[PDB]
Amino acid sequence: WLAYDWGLVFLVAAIVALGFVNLGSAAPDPVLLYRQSVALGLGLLLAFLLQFLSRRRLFGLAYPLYGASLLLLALVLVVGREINGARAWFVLGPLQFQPLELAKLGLLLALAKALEGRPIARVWDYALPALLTLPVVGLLLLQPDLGGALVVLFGVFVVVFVRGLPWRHLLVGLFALALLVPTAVWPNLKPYQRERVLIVLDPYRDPLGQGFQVIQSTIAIGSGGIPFRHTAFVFSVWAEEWGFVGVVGLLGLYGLLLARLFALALACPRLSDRLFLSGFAGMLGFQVVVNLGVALGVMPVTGLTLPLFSYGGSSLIATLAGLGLVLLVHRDRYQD
Amino acid sequence: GTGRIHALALFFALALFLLGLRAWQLQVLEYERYALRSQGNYLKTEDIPAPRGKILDRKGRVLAQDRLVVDLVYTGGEVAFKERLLPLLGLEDLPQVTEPTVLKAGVPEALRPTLEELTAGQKNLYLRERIERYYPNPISGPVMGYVLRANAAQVKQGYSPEEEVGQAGLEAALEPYLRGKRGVRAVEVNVRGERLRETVLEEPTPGQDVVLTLDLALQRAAEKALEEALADINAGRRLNGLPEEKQVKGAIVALDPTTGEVLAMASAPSFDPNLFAKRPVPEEAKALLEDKNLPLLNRAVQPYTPGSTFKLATSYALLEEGYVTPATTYRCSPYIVFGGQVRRNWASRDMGPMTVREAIAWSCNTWYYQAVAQDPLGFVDRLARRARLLGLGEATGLEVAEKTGLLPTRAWKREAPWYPGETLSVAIGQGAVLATPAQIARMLATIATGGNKPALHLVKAIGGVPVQPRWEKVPGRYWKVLQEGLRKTVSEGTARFVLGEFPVPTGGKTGTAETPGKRRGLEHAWYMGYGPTDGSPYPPLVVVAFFENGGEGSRVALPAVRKVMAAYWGIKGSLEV
Ligand SMILES: *C(=O)[C@@H](NC(=O)[C@H](N)c1ccccc1)[C@@H]1N[C@@H](C(=O)O)C(C)(C)S1
Repeated sequence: WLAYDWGLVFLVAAIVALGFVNLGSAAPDPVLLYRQSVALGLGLLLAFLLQFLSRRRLFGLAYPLYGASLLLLALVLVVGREINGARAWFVLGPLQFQPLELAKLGLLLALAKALEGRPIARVWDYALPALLTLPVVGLLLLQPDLGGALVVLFGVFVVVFVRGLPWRHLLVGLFALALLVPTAVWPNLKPYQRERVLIVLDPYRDPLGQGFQVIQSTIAIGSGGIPFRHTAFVFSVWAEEWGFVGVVGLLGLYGLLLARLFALALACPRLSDRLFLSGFAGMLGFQVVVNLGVALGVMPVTGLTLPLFSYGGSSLIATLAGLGLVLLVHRDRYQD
Repeated sequence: GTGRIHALALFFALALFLLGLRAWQLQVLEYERYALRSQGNYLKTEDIPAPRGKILDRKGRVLAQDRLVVDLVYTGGEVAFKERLLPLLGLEDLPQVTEPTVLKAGVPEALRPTLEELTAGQKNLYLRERIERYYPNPISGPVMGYVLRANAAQVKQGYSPEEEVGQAGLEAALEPYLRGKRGVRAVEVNVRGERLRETVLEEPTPGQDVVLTLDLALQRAAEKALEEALADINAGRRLNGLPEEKQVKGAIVALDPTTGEVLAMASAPSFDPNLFAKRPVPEEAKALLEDKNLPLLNRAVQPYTPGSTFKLATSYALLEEGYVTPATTYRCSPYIVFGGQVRRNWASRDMGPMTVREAIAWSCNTWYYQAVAQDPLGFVDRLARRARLLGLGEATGLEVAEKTGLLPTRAWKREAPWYPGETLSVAIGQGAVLATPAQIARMLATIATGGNKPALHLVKAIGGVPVQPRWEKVPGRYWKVLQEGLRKTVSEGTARFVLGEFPVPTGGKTGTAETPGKRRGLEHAWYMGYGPTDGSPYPPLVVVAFFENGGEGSRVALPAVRKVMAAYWGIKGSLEV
């Protein structure tokens, strides 16, 4: 129907354009550039196929996808592959899939279809989303995956922050939970774990945080014009070579990206479209402010990549498929 | 239903603004911190070693420190200007070895400038620098102690292997205060491969300097006075037929009774703290750890049998409970029958009528037999009440690791089953009344001050903060009686021949402890002694000397205190010149 928002598509295209340009120096392995190019082809073809669907059919599979995502998060801990101390991938040769992507895209639909009704703001307002969130995070902390769990909790927080808004009861609840849980984990934490957590806060410990400290010095190399990994540190490679007048260009595109995602979230009159696009833009923007915060030496290391800018076998496809659902509910914001 | 989304849009907008402001900080405000000299030079990051704190006593004499260790290493075997090096080094030849080898370890401050001019910055000749803990005025190990590198279990606690962990009695207590922050730096490396500019990213804290209450003057005399006791220990054991047992098992403590500061503490057989420190793997230190004796343990804080030193507290518990007035009448007979067996006296003839002052003087044992025989079952519990009140059961507050002093009560014997004949042996100190020389020195300091029960602390000040001494008072209605009996021991009792003609009027009490092993004539040598009982312009001082199985406290421990007391008040010997 050609009734999309081409401004959002141009912002995504401009970011993934600089991503392929930046991967020219960051890991210049031609074998890696092949698997990244064929990932963009499938990531764009899948979004083109998701446009052959209606919004009613999308939210019709909210509970099916949520129930199926819980089956994979419980199966990944059995027949999964351990890449970095955690099993969270399904690789059967030429296949590459992560169940955490289906959990996010499944929980946003399920929590939107569910919270379209009345939330009892008295006590049981948080009861329904917590009953749907803990089974997801619970099967993620048993991988373990702390970074992916924070994206889930932040997205669920965004969904509740749009419908619920228990501002007086939510902040006091967080301040209490943020003081009772550390008061219980710190005494039961081992010295191997206590120092590990303290190193996460203050990163000045070389045998583990040398590269993460080198990132702070690597970014400040060029102005006005060996790192650990390319995936978890695309920004440091890109910020080092392009100076500061460039960094504002990447921060600008991501700033304009989260703006149109929230702007298109407002154009939708339905509440479930308000919740779905808010949680998606919340989860997407949460990784960015966390990933770029790790590189700049502000946010603690969580092990997350830059969406639409990093090297991802499926993370690019899943991020594009998520944007396809964004463009889906926007052209269907009026019709029922 | 829309305003909350405007807030999230504003949130991530200000979030990316803070990141942009954070980048601008590193990019613009810190570009002078990461300059690369307009060349393809890489950047290497290295951590800065932490200067451990300096341990020094009062008056400023350094006792522990750490400086550079300059060594000469060379590989290849090129002569260079060796016609000058051979006489300077005194080797007369260059031993050609394949692996890198060290020549002249510990280059002095005079040879290093002469070597530096001859180093010429060549690839073969260089001067490696190292960090090692240096003790300019070594003090007895069991008190001072040693230093080792980070253990494998300690590495997981955030310790670098180059860091130095102190198992010492004194350096473990100060370890949280001596350790400095291991900083991190980064240096621009040229394409050739040299240092260009250093960049301090984490400033290394140089640790904190601890000021001790020990006096290096009294400390030398304390360790010295332990050795002449061996000549007295071997002399005493010679009359019994036992071997010379030349080992010097014992310790000594000298402290200020007023301010609670400890001035001299030494144990034997001590070791040299410089052994474990500077040497990578000293083979002599490995034998010290596997020693059949206890060369590392501080016998000043370990529990032993106090003997006649505990009877000073028995008299305190006897006067405060109201058992005996300060002018009671008891004849120091040679023998006393408790009811089952005969309690033996240290002597063999009748001494005469005595008081509490006279009983402490001549150290009569038959006094504490008749007096306790009145109420032997209830006094034992009240005895430990006053005993723990004087500082014999609880800790002394020392920074060094201290052992538990056991005081016997009726409740303790039930959990260990009590017999009435045990009280008399407990009254003198036989019934497992385990005490430590540190706790023993505190008990005398309480009676010397007449009520004040100060806390023993080696540290006078950490960094620059003067540590205030904590006091505590005990309810004592008759203090002078004990103080008079203590000097009556020096004036007329056991210490008559050593300290009778002594210039400073001293008081104290001798002590021997029938060892539980065989009771064959080699008791534990004990003697306590506090400072000027009279208003004589001499600073107060308490000294307590102990020797394992040394025997004859009047012959071994008593002269050991005379030596330390003479060193404190500056008592001249045969110096007619
Ligand atoms: C303690 O109050 C007295 N007796 C003992 O220490 C021992 N029970 C003892 C050892 C050897 C012979 C007889 C008794 C005094 N402690 C000694 C001392 O003051 O040095 C004493 C033997 C002279 S008497």
